[PDB]
Amino acid sequence: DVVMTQTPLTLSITIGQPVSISCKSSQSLFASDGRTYLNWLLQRPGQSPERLIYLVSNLDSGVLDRFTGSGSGTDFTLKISRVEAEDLGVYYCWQGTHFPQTFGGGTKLEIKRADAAPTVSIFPPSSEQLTSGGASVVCFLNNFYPKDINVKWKIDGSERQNGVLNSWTDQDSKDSTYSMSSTLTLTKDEYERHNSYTCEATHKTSTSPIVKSFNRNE
Amino acid sequence: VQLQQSGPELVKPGASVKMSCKASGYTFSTSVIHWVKQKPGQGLEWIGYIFPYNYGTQYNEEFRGKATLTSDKSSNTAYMELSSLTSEDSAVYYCASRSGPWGQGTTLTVSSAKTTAPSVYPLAPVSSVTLGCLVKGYFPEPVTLTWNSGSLSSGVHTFPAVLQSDLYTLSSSVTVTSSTWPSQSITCNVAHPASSTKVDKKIEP
Ligand SMILES: O=C(O)c1ccccc1-c1c2ccc(=O)cc-2oc2cc(O)ccc12
Repeated sequence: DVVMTQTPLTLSITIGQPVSISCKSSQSLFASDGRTYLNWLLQRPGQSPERLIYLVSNLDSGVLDRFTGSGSGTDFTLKISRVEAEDLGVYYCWQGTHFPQTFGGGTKLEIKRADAAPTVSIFPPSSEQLTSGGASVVCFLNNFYPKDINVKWKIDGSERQNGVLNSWTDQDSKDSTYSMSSTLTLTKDEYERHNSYTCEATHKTSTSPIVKSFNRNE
Repeated sequence: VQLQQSGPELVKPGASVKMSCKASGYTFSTSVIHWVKQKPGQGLEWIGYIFPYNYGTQYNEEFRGKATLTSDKSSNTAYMELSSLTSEDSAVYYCASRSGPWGQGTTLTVSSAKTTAPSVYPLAPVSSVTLGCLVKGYFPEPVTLTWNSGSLSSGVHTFPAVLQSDLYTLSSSVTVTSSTWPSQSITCNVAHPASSTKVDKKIEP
């Protein structure tokens, strides 16, 4: 099988700057018919891939002219003249000269924006969940930049690591930010044995944590 | 031109599944259709392709005895049958046209586990007010989440699910102005296909 090696692994770029993604094949993509079968795909967050370029340099319909594709033989290049927020995602090269057809490992394109602080929100177990005998405490850390963040759950002055279920989003195009959600699952009883519930966010934007709390008995 | 794939499927190990990929009356009858596999958080793997008129196929050797590619010229539909299903077959499957379009994907869950209906809870808070919706204990993936049937989409962050332990759970946040809520009504709308459940939960102060 033809091994398709993509470089760089990740790329963080400011809006309006140029982007260059490399694809190198283990064998020549120059086919017996004189044609070169190399495609470029972009996978946007929560979406199926979409082809941007086909046969080394042709642009697919609706693909903005800032996208350019070039190369020959074993070396290929995808270029963005001046990047846009809607360009974020994973870039994959696709070869069809040899069988089986193979793809590159991917290149993650992350947009650079001004550092934003998370909007922290805390939510106690709903009355309905408490009726069914369950107890989940939800905490949203919304629209932050950069991605690296730490969510510490404090209960009555002490850290809690068990029952914690964290989930992140991929960078949004609409504002170049990341969002996250944390859930602390306890039994109705464990929940009823404690009072103070804290959601601390440790980021670069502030010194130091962004603390959201509530008292169960209030 | 666009490719519409069949809905998600949960199948027990050892059994077999058949997926469909349908395009507009033009493109499919002249263009090659590829089938690609993608496991969550992973890259792409080519399964094989099928030619339009001649019904000629080509397979990746790894899928020789797993996949079978067929096409119905009359209905502009390509199919992929996977056999003797294993947990390793749990992934997203796409069809991709040589002439450009890709399908939305079809999620396949290979599990012994049983179909569980999701518990939906309204998350009421203790310039702008953030509201929430919790979707706890459901199987398999996926679920569909909208706010106020769809009239709310701008200030919404829907989060991916997490596995613990049978059983998946996900959440969504809606940030509207202090004046919008609770003066006007804001309801959460959740839907699970497998359990045939459609839930609507009003966020109350
Ligand atoms: O569709 C494919 O087989 C394919 C896969 C990877 C790269 C290019 C192609 C591709 C071809 C590959 C082999 C071949 O013999 C003919 C191909 O024709 C194409 C035509 C396109 O419009 C657009 C793309 C192709």
